[PDB]
Amino acid sequence: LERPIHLACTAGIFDPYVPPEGDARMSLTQRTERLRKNAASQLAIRKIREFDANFKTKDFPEKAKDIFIEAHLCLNNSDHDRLHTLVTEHCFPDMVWDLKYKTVRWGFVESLEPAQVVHVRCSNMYGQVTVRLHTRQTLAIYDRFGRLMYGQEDVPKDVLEYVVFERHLMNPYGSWRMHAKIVPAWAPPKQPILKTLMIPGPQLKPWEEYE
Amino acid sequence: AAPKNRRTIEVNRCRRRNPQKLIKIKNNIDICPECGHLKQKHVLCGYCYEKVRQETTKIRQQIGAQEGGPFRAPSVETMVLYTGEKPSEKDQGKRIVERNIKRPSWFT
Amino acid sequence: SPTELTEMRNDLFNREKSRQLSLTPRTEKIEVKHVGKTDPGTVFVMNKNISTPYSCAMHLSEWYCSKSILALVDGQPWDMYKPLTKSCEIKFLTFKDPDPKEVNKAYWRSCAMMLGCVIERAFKDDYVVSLVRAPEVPVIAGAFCYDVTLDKRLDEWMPTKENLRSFTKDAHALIYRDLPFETLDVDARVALEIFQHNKYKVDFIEEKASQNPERIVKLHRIGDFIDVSEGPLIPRTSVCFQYEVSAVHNLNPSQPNLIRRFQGLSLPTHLRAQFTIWDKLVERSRKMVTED
Amino acid sequence: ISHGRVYRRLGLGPESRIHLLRNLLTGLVRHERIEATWARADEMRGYAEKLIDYGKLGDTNERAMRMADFWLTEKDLIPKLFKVLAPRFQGQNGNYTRMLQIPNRKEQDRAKMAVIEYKGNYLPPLPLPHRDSNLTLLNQLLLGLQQDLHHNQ
Amino acid sequence: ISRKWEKKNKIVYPPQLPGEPRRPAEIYHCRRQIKYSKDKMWYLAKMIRGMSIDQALAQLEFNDKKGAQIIKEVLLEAQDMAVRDHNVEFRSNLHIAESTSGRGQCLKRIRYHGRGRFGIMEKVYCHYFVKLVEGPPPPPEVPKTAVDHAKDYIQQLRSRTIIHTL
Ligand SMILES: [Mg+2]
Ligand SMILES: [Mg+2]
Ligand SMILES: [Mg+2]
Ligand SMILES: [Zn+2]
Repeated sequence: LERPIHLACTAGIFDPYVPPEGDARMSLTQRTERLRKNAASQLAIRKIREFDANFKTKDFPEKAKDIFIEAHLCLNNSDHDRLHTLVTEHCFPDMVWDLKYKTVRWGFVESLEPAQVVHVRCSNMYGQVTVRLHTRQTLAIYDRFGRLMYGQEDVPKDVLEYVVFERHLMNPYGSWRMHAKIVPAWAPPKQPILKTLMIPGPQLKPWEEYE
Repeated sequence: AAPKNRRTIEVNRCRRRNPQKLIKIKNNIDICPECGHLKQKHVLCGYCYEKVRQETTKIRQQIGAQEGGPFRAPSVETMVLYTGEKPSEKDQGKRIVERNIKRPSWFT
Repeated sequence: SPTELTEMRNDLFNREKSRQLSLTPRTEKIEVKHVGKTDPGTVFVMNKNISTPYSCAMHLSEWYCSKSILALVDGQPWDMYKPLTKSCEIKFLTFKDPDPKEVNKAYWRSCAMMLGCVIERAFKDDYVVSLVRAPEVPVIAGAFCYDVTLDKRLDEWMPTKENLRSFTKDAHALIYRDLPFETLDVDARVALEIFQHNKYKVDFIEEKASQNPERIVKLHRIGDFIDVSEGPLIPRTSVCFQYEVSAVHNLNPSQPNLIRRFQGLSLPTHLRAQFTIWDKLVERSRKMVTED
Repeated sequence: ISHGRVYRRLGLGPESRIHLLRNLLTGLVRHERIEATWARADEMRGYAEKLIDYGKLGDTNERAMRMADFWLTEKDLIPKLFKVLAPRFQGQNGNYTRMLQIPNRKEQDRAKMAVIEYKGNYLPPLPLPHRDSNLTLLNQLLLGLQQDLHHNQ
Repeated sequence: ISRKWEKKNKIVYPPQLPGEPRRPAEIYHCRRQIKYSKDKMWYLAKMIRGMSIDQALAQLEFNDKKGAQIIKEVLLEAQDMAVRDHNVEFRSNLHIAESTSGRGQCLKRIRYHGRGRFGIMEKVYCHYFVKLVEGPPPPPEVPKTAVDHAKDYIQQLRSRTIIHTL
């Protein structure tokens, strides 16, 4: 390629922060943990300060929370133009790919507990901030035909998720955009699809025999 | 003799949609008990028959190697044995064909 | 009035259905594995207490739906329309299986139940017909038997040939309706309430409740008609194709209450009989049947 | 008007019919199971049955040897006929060959196909149509009828 | 050329309200440039009209025509996309609402004749369309009874008016 292909985001998370088992409670501690890992993470904050100089962990959760709410609300209207600004190119296909020919109704109920920055990293240079969000939300997806396939029309369920935001520090026009979500192994399973599924068994030619 | 007039689509539609010219629906189609594939009542299941012949080709292929040439058919009865089987007393003095695979469950 | 009993009994039947249907909140997924010879290894991810073996057949193909009369859930016969309760392995039984013993019983019981439904509505509302029992008779006996006690006014009237022909006409009407055999497993209390009036049914319910460790009793409904059952039944009444009410025989030791046994024969659509063969079997179905 | 005539018109003529049939018969004796078009297999079935009868006549019979010589073009098969197939079918008076229809041919001519074999061969058994068991609903009712008639005189 | 049949699977209806019958799913599928006469394909397409998916497949499996395998392959693809992409729960719960054949783009060639004469032969192609609708096949056609015929006759009598007068 004569012209190098341009990437404003990097697939994956630089260091996948491991949430602590039992973190979903009391809905300090994790506040100390970012302080405890300051050597690994404060240095990343220091570098983020140099290129930004307005990065304060105290106020980022409010802005970080705001992006999360607005980004999902684009799904209802299906305003992809707005959503591209809100989320990175890595995040975009995951959110939107399987929602084609479907309508999603998503709303944000009051947040249970305050959002907190939990882990940040840096690598030309990219900076990723992991945020912890506990909130009650509503979701309902429909077919081409308007039939409900997932979720309950209107009931609030409490959700605890860890969302990674990212920014391209070098670019003058870079911004903080939702990048990925880290799922804890201890997380409870999500609600199942309304319909029932058949998982086909092995298909056998006349030569073969079942085992 | 050549047509005196073009035939209209109204006449033609009556000729080619007459019931005599339609495909008859078949009432003899049934599902096979063993394989679960479709078959006609009076005809052998094609899936099950497919298993039998492909095993037959394997047996016949082994026969060809043993004979080694044309005009070498035995004058004694033939028998097929699968790995883990030995000729019985009644099997004495009969050509034995040896197959690497195990005895098929359906074959006895 | 008899019409009132149908209404009240139906109301109690519906109330129990809603209570059990409401009893299960949300959707919980149960994995049920196909263990049958055909299409082996398929796993159906179904919803608990809602999906039925017929729904599993729907996934595979229409041949399973049309040809499957019963299901083996964890080695036990299950009604095709009875909601599945837990993760299990499932197998579908047909009339043409090598040993269709369980299928034969279910067909025989269902046909006996259809006999009871016809009898109840056949007679004039003036007379009082009480269903006593449906004796469990082997298929070899040559007919399925339903026992009934008519009013003392008809203590010595016997149906004529036209009367018996009238009964079969009602049975054929029931078949044409194509009514599914609804299923309920209910505790003694509700079953007794639905069948409080009929002393014969009450004692039968007590026996079939003592037998099980709990008080669960099987209830089946065809349209409005409701009855207790010895076990699983046919999915629908459309399975029956040939039906006959052969004869009625008075049980001699019935001076306190004249009990009349109703007899008939049936064959499914899957196993139809030729004209002459059917007649010969019908003639042999007009002879007394002794439960053994 | 072909009333009463017991042969199909096959091949390039009457002689060609015999040779086409003879080739199928030769293949049948060698392999004991042959696929041909249903019509041709039906035409050859009668010859296959009669050949076994000539084999039963015996090795020393002159007419049998001449008949076997003509019909078996591959001459190694003649010992097989007299010493393998004929001994096998000693008990039977007929019905040595089993013929069944196979699904139609997937070769753009969609020929009606059959499988013809000699009974008792060593090959894997064909998937024959198995009648229903006595345990089925209709059979049991008939079995009940049979018992009553037999027991009651 | 137009390709509107493919586009029909992209229609998105708004969410249905709770008090409304459940809308049946519809799946549109086609195979375009089939080397086969549309006149010949009509008969195969005609036969399966109105049948269930399984019933249509069974009839097609035992037809000797070249077009039967083509239609069967299209039907199987339509079945898979119905469950895979169109939220159809049960594979068997489908019937053929529409099945028809259309002309394709053809090629012109030369048919040689006896005396240096020729003719224009056509190398024919055809299209095949199907719509699969979720649910059991609609109930079969019921012929009019004698009473129904009599009722219609009497209505015609009762509709008579005094013509060309006040
Ligand atoms: Mg003839
Ligand atoms: Mg020429
Ligand atoms: Mg032309
Ligand atoms: Zn088979």
